[PDB]
Parts: sequence; C-alpha cells; structure tokens
Amino acid sequence: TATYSGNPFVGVTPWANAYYASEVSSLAIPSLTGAMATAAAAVAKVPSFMWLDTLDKTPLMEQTLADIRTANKNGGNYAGQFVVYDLPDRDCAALASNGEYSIADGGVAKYKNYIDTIRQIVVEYSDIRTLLVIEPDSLANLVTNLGTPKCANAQSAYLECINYAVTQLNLPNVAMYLDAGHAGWLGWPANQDPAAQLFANVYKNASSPRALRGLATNVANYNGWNITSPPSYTQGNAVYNEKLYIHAIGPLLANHGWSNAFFITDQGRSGKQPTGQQQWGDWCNVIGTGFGIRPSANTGDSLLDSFVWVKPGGECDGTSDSSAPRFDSHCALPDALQPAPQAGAWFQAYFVQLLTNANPSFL
Ligand SMILES: CO[C@@H]1O[C@H](CO)[C@@H](O[C@@H]2O[C@H](CO)[C@@H](S[C@@H]3O[C@H](CO)[C@@H](O[C@@H]4O[C@H](CO)[C@@H](O)[C@H](O)[C@H]4O)[C@H](O)[C@H]3O)[C@H](O)[C@H]2O)[C@H](O)[C@H]1O
Ligand SMILES: *[C@@H]1O[C@H](CO)[C@@H](O)[C@H](O)[C@H]1NC(C)=O
Ligand SMILES: *[C@@H]1O[C@H](CO)[C@@H](O)[C@H](O)[C@H]1NC(C)=O
Ligand SMILES: *[C@H]1O[C@H](CO)[C@@H](O)[C@H](O)[C@@H]1O
Ligand SMILES: *[C@H]1O[C@H](CO)[C@@H](O)[C@H](O)[C@@H]1O
Ligand SMILES: *[C@H]1O[C@H](CO)[C@@H](O)[C@H](O)[C@@H]1O
Ligand SMILES: *[C@H]1O[C@H](CO)[C@@H](O)[C@H](O)[C@@H]1O
Ligand SMILES: *[C@H]1O[C@H](CO)[C@@H](O)[C@H](O)[C@@H]1O
Ligand SMILES: *[C@H]1O[C@H](CO)[C@@H](O)[C@H](O)[C@@H]1O
Ligand SMILES: *[C@H]1O[C@H](CO)[C@@H](O)[C@H](O)[C@@H]1O
Repeated sequence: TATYSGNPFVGVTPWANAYYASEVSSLAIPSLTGAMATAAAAVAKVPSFMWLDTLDKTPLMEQTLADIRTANKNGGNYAGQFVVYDLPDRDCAALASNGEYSIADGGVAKYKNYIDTIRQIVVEYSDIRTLLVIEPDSLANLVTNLGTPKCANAQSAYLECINYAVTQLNLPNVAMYLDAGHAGWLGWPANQDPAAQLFANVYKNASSPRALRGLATNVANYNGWNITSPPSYTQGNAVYNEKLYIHAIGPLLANHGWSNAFFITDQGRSGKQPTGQQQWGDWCNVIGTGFGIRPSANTGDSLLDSFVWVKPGGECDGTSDSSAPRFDSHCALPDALQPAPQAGAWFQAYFVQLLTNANPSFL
C-alpha cells in the first residue's frame, strides 16, 4: 500500500497518462513540423489528470493503474491522477450538461454504482498512490447558483453523492481534493464564508476523512496562481489570483471545523496573463491563453500542496456549433476560440494556441 504523511505529492512522481499522450502524438503532432512538432512532443510528458467523466471510462482507470504498477516495478515510483466527474444532473448551472446520469432517473443510485466500480479499482491497486479531484463544477454552484432551478433541485443529490464518494474512497493510498471553484467564483469576499462553510460541512459530515487532504481550485479555468497585477476583468475583486483565494478561504475552513486543509491549483491553461477574457465569467475555450506553471510540489507556499494540470490542454470545453446538442452560448462569445468541437474532444487550434503562448515555454 502506497501510504503517506503530509503532502501526497512529495515522494512520488505524477504519471503522464497514455490517453493524453496519444491525443498529442496522434492528433496534434502529425499536423505540426519543426520546432512546434518537437515542442508538442514535450507537452505529452507533462503529467495531467485523467477524467473519469463516464462509467465507460473506468476501465481506462484500471489500465492506467496497471501501467503504473508495471513502471513502478522498474523503480518508477509513479502516482495516478484522476478526476471523479459524473454526478447526476451534472453542471446544473451550465446551459447544457453532458452528464450521462440524471436525478429524476435514478441518478443518485447510478452515481453510487459508478463510485463502487472506482473503489474496487483503488482497492485492487492499493499499492499505487492515487490523487483525485472530486467533482469539479458541483459544490461551487450550490454557493452562488441556487437561484437556478436545476441547481437548487440538485442540492441534496450533490451532497449525498459527494458524501458517498469521499467516504467510499477514503483509503490509505488515496488523497482527495474537493473542487472549490476559483478566485473569480468563490474568491469574492461575499462568497468566501458561505463557501468555506459548505466545504467544512462536507468534510465533517463525512467523518473528517483522513484521505480528504483539501481543495482543488481553478480546475479547467485560467486564473493566474500569483500574478502581481489585477487584470481588467477582475475589477472589484481583491482576490484576483489563486494564491490570494486559497489564503483567504483556508483560515475560514479552520474556523468552521476543517483544519489542516491543503490545496492544489490547476495552471494547465494559466501561462498567459492577462488572458483574452472580456468577462471573468467567460470560461469556454478562452482565447489568449497558454500552458502554465508545470506540475510540482515545490510551490514555496505553505497552503499549496502542488501546482497541477487538471484540465488537459487541447481537450475542448464545449462546441461552438449552435445546432449541436449541449451547445452552450458561452462557447460562441467573441473571446472563445472557434470553431470548437464537442466538450472533451480534441481541439487542435487551441492546443496550438496553448503551446504557442506557453510559459514556461516548450519551444
Ligand atoms: C462569474 O463567475 C463565473 O460563474 C460561473 C457559474 O455560473 C462559472 O462557470 C463555470 O465555469 C466552470 C470552469 O470554471 C465550467 S467547468 C467546464 O465544464 C467541464 C467541467 O470542468 C469541462 O469539460 C470536461 O472536460 C473533461 C476534460 O477535458 C472531459 O473529460 C469532459 O468530457 C468534459 O465535459 C470544461 O473543460 C470546463 O470548461 C462550467 O461549465 C461553468 O458553468 C465561471 O467559472 C465563473 O467564473
Ligand atoms: C451528509 O451525508 C448524507 C449521506 O446520506 C447526505 O445525504 C447529506 O446530504 C450530507 N450532508 C451534508 C451537509 O453534506
Ligand atoms: C509565482 O510562482 C512561480 C512558481 O512558484 C515563481 O516562479 C514566480 O517567481 C512567482 N511569482 C511571484 C511574483 O512570486
Ligand atoms: C504508510 O506507511 C509508510 C511506511 O513506509 C509510511 O512511510 C507512510 O508515511 C504511511 O504511514
Ligand atoms: C518520480 O520519478 C521521477 C523521475 O521522472 C523522479 O525524478 C522523482 O524523484 C520520483 O522518483
Ligand atoms: C490514442 O488515444 C487517443 C485518445 O483516446 C486517441 O484519440 C488516438 O486516436 C489513439 O487511439
Ligand atoms: C506521443 O508519441 C510521440 C512519439 O512516440 C512522443 O514524442 C510523445 O511524447 C507522445 O508520447
Ligand atoms: C496515437 O494513435 C495512433 C492510432 O490512431 C497510434 O498509431 C499512435 O502510436 C498513437 O498512439
Ligand atoms: C492537425 O491540424 C491540421 C491543421 O493545421 C489539420 O489539417 C489536421 O487534419 C490535424 O487536425
Ligand atoms: C524538433 O526537433 C527534433 C530534434 O530535437 C526533430 O527531430 C524534429 O524534427 C523537430 O525539428
């Protein structure tokens, strides 16, 4: 069993999965040449999280873990990185949810079934340290979007499902980080305490799971970790980067019963600041972005366990095709790169944008 004490990112090396590497090497590289083609090959070596966005994706988790075990037998000392993302009525505030399960149709029961598959894999592979991000774009909606019917009506289901997940996946080789939106979402002073209270309640309600290390921020977003100047779109919010956000909500977590909570922040698309966002709330395939700070535990900051790449750069946020199912108007805005494919599908021009504007640079 891959047990640990303190920062779960220390003493191991994040595994760069074959799934993403295949996308870059087979979907991106054949389209590139020279310096760009060579720089792209390097991107595939940067470890990023594998999303378990459907039940059909679970066999891929075992395969990935099987690969890691093989590597670790040869002294690899690698850790798996996955995202649990299949809540019923998922993305309640989104103008189009791609979730396969729905509350009305036995969604909660199907979610628990999904979690059971995952626990058995983790139990089977207890020898591998597994780092997980728990349900992005879920609890954050319950803080600011209860005005939206779907979100208000998904509350109990979200909390029950999240509870089942954190308790069932509370194992010695596991480290879970609950998604907590980002500075532009829950960072605003007015949302700080309410948000901190909800996360603290999830922790305590789950019997303070030892495997629940803390929270994940900026997942699939573009905020800078420590930028020194407030971009125009953050006007009014003193908390304009992720460092300020975790340092503001951290003590509040402690005030509400959850002490020793740490964080991980996505920087996979935070390399260029300011971004091309015309409005902070614009989240779909944002123009003017690049790969950011590389995954590492050497954060020079007490509260941040590690810089991570959760949302895999190159995989689309949503389609700009207005006739397509699940079309979200946010993906057709002037600050969104178009034309864009279905969410999760490979978006070549975006990968190229990210690679071109990368910092640290790959070229
Ligand atoms: C003004 O504040 C804003 O508030 C709104 C809430 O009303 C926030 O909007 C939300 O932003 C979220 C990101 O910050 C996105 S998440 C979005 O959808 C999913 C979940 O991350 C991602 O797609 C999935 O990607 C996986 C990996 O590529 C795939 O495996 C999977 O198949 C895909 O579905 C996508 O990349 C994300 O962009 C919410 O959708 C949105 O409502 C806003 O952030 C605040 O600023
Ligand atoms: C606590 O866990 C139970 C599990 O049945 C769940 O239904 C409930 O919503 C949770 N409460 C909170 C505040 O998370
Ligand atoms: C922000 O963090 C990165 C990585 O830790 C570091 O290289 C950079 O110097 C930091 N910038 C500031 C202003 O602290
Ligand atoms: C599990 O056990 C190992 C033994 O090496 C420890 O190093 C780890 O901290 C955890 O307690
Ligand atoms: C994980 O693996 C890397 C090699 O890529 C090491 O440098 C690190 O110390 C850890 O063993
Ligand atoms: C490797 O895997 C990626 C992701 O599924 C594919 O897009 C590619 O065609 C290859 O099978
Ligand atoms: C996909 O495959 C190519 C060629 O083998 C690599 O260069 C890249 O790093 C990724 O693994
Ligand atoms: C990307 O996928 C292709 C098949 O579509 C492979 O041939 C290649 O090695 C990489 O895995
Ligand atoms: C890689 O990107 C090129 C565009 O430069 C495409 O033509 C190709 O089909 C692949 O998507
Ligand atoms: C990038 O550079 C590599 C060698 O470093 C080449 O093999 C490739 O063709 C591209 O020019």
